[PDB]
Amino acid sequence: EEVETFAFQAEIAQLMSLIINTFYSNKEIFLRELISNSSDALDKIRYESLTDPSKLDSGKELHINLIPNKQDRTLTIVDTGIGMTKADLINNLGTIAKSGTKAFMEALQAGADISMIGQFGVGFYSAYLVAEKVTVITKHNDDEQYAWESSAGGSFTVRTDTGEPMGRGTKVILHLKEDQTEYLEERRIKEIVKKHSQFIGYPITLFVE
Ligand SMILES: COc1ccc(-c2c(C#N)c(N)nc3sc(C(N)=O)c(N)c23)cc1OCCCC(=O)O
Repeated sequence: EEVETFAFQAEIAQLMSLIINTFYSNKEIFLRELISNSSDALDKIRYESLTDPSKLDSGKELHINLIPNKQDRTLTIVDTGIGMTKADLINNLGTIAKSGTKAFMEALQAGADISMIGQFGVGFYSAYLVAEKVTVITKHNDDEQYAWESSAGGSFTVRTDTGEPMGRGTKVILHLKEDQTEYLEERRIKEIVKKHSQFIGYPITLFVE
């Protein structure tokens, strides 16, 4: 406390189980999905900045940072996008995930594979292909800083983040599974970004250790 615990809607909990328990070797797709979500959040603040330029008072730079940390076994994806309010964070992290899960779970029977997850607007959950726990720190102009967290298992927590303020944006912290540490390696991250994120309209900085 003051930590609020919530149950995932039944379909999202099932989707997370499917992602965690399905044998699927092409795990690298998680990075493309998170970067594309960060790209969308950055387009949103850019669209709002055209009408109201004071939306950029919380930070003018529009970028994506990829931060690996071998000591903590984390891969962090930071964007200075629109960010999420507490309600956005609680409402399936600002999506229609309940309907998207239906169409995706249906498509997986119709011949589709896990790599097509983003076409159903639930690409965020592919983080669970590599992460045993996901922490999302977010700051929206119209709200305070919040930390969302889940190790799956049907629940998630939400608390006010009293940590390092970030002005505006979202930080997706992937606490990697013990067998997924290749995603902490520079050449591996660089290869994935080059393969799946070559035409992202924002600078992508890969931090070094
Ligand atoms: C479970 O799905 C998502 C879960 C989280 C996000 C997210 C991420 C990520 N990762 C991010 N870095 N920043 C933001 S700002 C924001 C908002 N204001 O709402 C988001 N929702 C959002 C997007 C998600 O689906 C988007 C595709 C689908 C679509 O087009 O809505």
